[PDB]
Amino acid sequence: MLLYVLIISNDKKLIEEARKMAEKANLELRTVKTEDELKKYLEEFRKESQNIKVLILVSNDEELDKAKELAQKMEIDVRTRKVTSPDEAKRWIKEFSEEGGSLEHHHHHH
Repeated sequence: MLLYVLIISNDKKLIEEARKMAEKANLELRTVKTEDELKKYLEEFRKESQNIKVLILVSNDEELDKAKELAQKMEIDVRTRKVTSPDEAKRWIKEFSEEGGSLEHHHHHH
């Protein structure tokens, strides 16, 4: 199973602490810069949509809604969460990683 993380924030350190968790878990994290970027990664995720799960961390409620709107229309499974503090995002990446995509989480690191 493929596991991707999309981060939307203006704080460069929040991006680092988010990456730190992803790197420890060996998850594929992408930095979202615009509505086009968010869309762009989703259009790419349409490739391996067979076995993919995406986690999205947004700074604002607008970013939250816009992300899920693009995903719904293109039938992509994304987990939209809102965070202003790095520790919050660190939790979401933690829980999203520990499950290993599915209950039968087998040894996998990308």
